[PDB]
Amino acid sequence: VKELLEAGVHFGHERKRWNPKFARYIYAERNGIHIIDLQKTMEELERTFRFIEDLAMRGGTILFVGTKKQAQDIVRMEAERAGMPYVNQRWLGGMLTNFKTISQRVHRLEELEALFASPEIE
RNA sequence: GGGAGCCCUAGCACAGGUGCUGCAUGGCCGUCGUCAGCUCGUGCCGUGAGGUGUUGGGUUAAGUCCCGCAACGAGCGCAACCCCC
Ligand SMILES: [Mg+2]
Ligand SMILES: [Mg+2]
Ligand SMILES: [Mg+2]
Ligand SMILES: [Mg+2]
Ligand SMILES: [Mg+2]
Ligand SMILES: [Mg+2]
Ligand SMILES: [Mg+2]
Ligand SMILES: [Mg+2]
Ligand SMILES: [Mg+2]
Ligand SMILES: [Mg+2]
Ligand SMILES: [Mg+2]
Ligand SMILES: [Mg+2]
Repeated sequence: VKELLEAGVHFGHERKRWNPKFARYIYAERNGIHIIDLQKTMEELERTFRFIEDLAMRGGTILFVGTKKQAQDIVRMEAERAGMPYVNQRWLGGMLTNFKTISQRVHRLEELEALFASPEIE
């Protein structure tokens, strides 16, 4: 179910345009298309998934990030399917560092959301 | 015979100056220019002066608006609120 599901839809991405560092993950190079190791993937999915579960187990929230076309929706859906913020459009500069500022903008969204369905608008 | 203004002389303390300096000033005015510009708060960059935002594409009478974007917002301006036709 693992390697089988992943092997039939995962790995074999990029070509020459790699990154020295990302070498301990590379498996082979058949067809100028670097082939990442899946047996080492499950190894990280283990630790990764383990940390994710422990985070949500203690009531932890995760902010998914995915703008690249092929992922926009996948993120929006997979995100809501769990209930947690997520920016698939354009990652504004300061979303984290400038939270107070950026986040403060949210208040406006709520005000307008209620003001639009109010009377004053009449 | 004392006194209030008040009027006078004489003396005292003071008044007056369109006399100087706009190169000690306030206030008001002109001017670039009704040009569309000039900045700030936090964030990020740089050792620093500073930068970004406000560089770019299209659009407008316009930093007007739109689309982009490590920036997200805001202020003095633009516009609108005032008068005339
Ligand atoms: Mg003089
Ligand atoms: Mg003078
Ligand atoms: Mg002068
Ligand atoms: Mg003067
Ligand atoms: Mg004008
Ligand atoms: Mg330098
Ligand atoms: Mg610094
Ligand atoms: Mg600055
Ligand atoms: Mg700044
Ligand atoms: Mg600047
Ligand atoms: Mg403006
Ligand atoms: Mg901009």
